[PDB]
Amino acid sequence: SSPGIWQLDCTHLEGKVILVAVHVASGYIEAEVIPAETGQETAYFLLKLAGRWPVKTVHTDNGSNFTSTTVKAACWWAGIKQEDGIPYNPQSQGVIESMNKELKKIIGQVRDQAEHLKTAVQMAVFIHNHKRKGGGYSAGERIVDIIATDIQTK
Amino acid sequence: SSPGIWQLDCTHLEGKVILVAVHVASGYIEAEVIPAETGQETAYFLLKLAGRWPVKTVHTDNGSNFTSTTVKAACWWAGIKQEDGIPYNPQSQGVIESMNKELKKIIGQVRDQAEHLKTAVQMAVFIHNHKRKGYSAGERIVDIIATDIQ
Ligand SMILES: c1ccc(-c2nsc(N3CCCNCC3)n2)cc1
Ligand SMILES: c1ccc(-c2nsc(N3CCCNCC3)n2)cc1
Ligand SMILES: [Cl-]
Ligand SMILES: [Cl-]
Ligand SMILES: [Cl-]
Ligand SMILES: [Cl-]
Repeated sequence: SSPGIWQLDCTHLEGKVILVAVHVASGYIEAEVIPAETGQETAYFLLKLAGRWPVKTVHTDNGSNFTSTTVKAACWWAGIKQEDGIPYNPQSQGVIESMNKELKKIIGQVRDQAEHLKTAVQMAVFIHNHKRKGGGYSAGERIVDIIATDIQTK
Repeated sequence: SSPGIWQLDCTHLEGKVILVAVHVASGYIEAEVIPAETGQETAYFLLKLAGRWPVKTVHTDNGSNFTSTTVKAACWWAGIKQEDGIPYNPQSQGVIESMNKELKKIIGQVRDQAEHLKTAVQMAVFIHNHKRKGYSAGERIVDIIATDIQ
């Protein structure tokens, strides 16, 4: 849970594909609906994330994106260390499962509001990142605190 | 500028449209290529920005987006105060002009690398936010908002 470490997570809703990056130390996320989880989609998503936050390491969500030359090229371009996402600490899988369930619940709670899934996913990213836990600091507050504490030391 | 204030900027390249949000105090940006600058696209862009960073106020880039009920609805949903983008300080026009020129120069420098403009714009966002000016814009926005939290 160093300041630069993120995890990719791909979840499905009604067969549409939601790709999520979770900053491990804070639980802050960014997410997008994508047409299918291809190398090309994941690479582009990682390029966006790393221009916006200081992404040092990413634990990839599966072996296809770990292997993908397109994902490796974007990781090289953006100075990201690509790593596997094997849950050596088994509590990792349950934390990700619980986030996906939370995200899907919020999506459901905004269905009277968003015509397209992509809006509902961004409403969910907003409510996730601003939720005070359960501190009570939010994930958005913690990621900024963590990275700023890192700049002032290293 | 206060830690929550952002400015929208829309620039064109090839007749494709690039929409940029600039965090005024730091110069950090996020940007997207969009098919045309509609209320719906601007609104969606603001909803994404405000889920990622604490967006208190946005200076909108033109009167159409200031007026748009779709943009006002996103601003209401995301708790953003919508403001005009009138350069009461005329040096603002120039700072945004220069950033657009710098963004387009980076886009040009990555032509041998990105097949699609959308990739080039995100490589430009990356190089802009990491460039040491010596802190980078990315460092400054985190510093600014963290000072505000504490
Ligand atoms: C995503 C990323 C960062 C944030 C975020 N940073 S500071 C902050 N707060 C500032 C102090 C209380 N006022 C509003 C909350 N919130 C929120 C979502
Ligand atoms: C977008 C948003 C934030 C950043 C960002 N924050 S801290 C950081 N570091 C840059 C160099 C490595 N360690 C010193 C601090 N860089 C970069 C781009
Ligand atoms: Cl693929
Ligand atoms: Cl793509
Ligand atoms: Cl290949
Ligand atoms: Cl849209």
